Amino acid sequence: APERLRSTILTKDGINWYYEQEGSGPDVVLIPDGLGDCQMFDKPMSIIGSSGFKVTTFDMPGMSRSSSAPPETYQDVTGQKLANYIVTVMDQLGIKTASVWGCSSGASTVLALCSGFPERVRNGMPHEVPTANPENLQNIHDADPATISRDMAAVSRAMSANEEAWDALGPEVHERLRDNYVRWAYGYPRTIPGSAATKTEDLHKVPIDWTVGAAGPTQVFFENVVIATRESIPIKTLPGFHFPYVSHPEAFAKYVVETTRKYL
Amino acid sequence: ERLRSTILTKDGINWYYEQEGSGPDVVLIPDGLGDCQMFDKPMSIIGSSGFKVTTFDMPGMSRSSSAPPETYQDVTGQKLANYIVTVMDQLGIKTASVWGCSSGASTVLALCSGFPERVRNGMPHEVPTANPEQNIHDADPATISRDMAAVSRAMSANEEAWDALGPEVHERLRDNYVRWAYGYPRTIPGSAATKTEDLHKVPIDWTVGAAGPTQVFFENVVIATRESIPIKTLPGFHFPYVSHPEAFAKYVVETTRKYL
Ligand code: NA
Ligand code: NA
Repeated sequence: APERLRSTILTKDGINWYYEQEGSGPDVVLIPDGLGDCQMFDKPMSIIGSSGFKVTTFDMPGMSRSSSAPPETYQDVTGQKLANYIVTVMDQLGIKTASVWGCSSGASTVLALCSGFPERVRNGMPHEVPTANPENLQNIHDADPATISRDMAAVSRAMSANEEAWDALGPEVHERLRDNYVRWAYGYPRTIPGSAATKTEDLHKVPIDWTVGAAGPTQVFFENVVIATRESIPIKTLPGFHFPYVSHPEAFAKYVVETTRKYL
Repeated sequence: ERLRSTILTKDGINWYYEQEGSGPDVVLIPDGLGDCQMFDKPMSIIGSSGFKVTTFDMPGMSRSSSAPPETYQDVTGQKLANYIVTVMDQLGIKTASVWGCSSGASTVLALCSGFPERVRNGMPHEVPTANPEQNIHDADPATISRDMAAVSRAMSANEEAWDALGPEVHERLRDNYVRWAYGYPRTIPGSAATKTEDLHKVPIDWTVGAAGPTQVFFENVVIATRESIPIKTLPGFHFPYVSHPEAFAKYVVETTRKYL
């Protein structure tokens, strides 16, 4: 049975990344959603990493156990900025090419990697790319930190589509997330959607297989379905909503594995 | 003034129908439960915008329930389109702007493909495209009614407005659920007229419900986008005319005005 490496690694951009690896074979990189906590991949990482892949994941810059990082790394955040940082960590880890998953700002990062670093991406798996600045979160940064944490915890839980799996992440994870919510609010929603690499010139350098959440309201990532279809990119639903790796870890892992096997 | 009446067409169907207003014709085809009282509020709003609005209970359903079995068994868009063109002929409706949800939408597409001379513009909403994941429909009829009333209420997105249809409507729906179950879900989804050759004989403006789970009518967004057909969300889910009658009426009116 493969064992899980859990460690830290420094990069030249100043970030002390917390990261984990499991398995052997072609590289698969699992980029977190905006909350930046890779413990949400723990279960499917074992599944994917037993299916003939070396899986790498990490907490995102400024978030959780990667919190030792320069402020610019988690402020005015864009897919392009995060893509640069991920290519730097790939270099340090000796990852030449990878099949890359990401949801939300993680998907913004997938698209920016596919556009800007196609030589490093075997195939991209974006899920629920933010494409508009959300109405409900228009002034979330302007609120007081305790309120940011409380309201964003509620929103995240509602977007999990499996409240029991979400809670079962456990108290350690939800304590880390408490602080991340604030840093996320300050650094992500105002800049991430406008950074989406969703032009024709972004989307056809490498293979892309796009997903949205089956249980999300049609309205929420509607434009993802439009963009992918207009561009003739494979688009389908996954079980759950915004955290498929938490709500439905087996189906998530199967998706990642079958999709990646297409391009081996 | 709302006209409420009946006609026997040549398919053997004793239709219950309603008409209100003056102006270009707008036809509102029910969803698969087949009951046009769901249109009562928005029918008046549309009619007051300068249109003549016609609606009807569907064959075998509600007040149109006297009909031969073939009209409510093995139902397809194409069969329903044939029947509705005969209604149009009998009422003297030459061309119409046609709205429909669910099997109603299947009927819109079949009208647009099969009878383009008769359709000014089509407004499909939530066209069924996949067989509901049917072997279990050899249940008691009361069980079918129970389970289909629950599904329908959950697809309304405004449970208070759904309940507010009132007992007369829900008592009609009770028997309609059973007929619908036996006649519609195995055959309607395959009948969807969604080939490129079906979809470009008249203008179409496609909608899905903003609040429906993405997976349910996902493929509608794909098809419409692939074909460069206008596609957008309406408030609510599967019964916008019930949940959001004002937004619904405004949509039908503004869309129809595009083509005048
Ligand atoms: Na590549
Ligand atoms: Na026409």
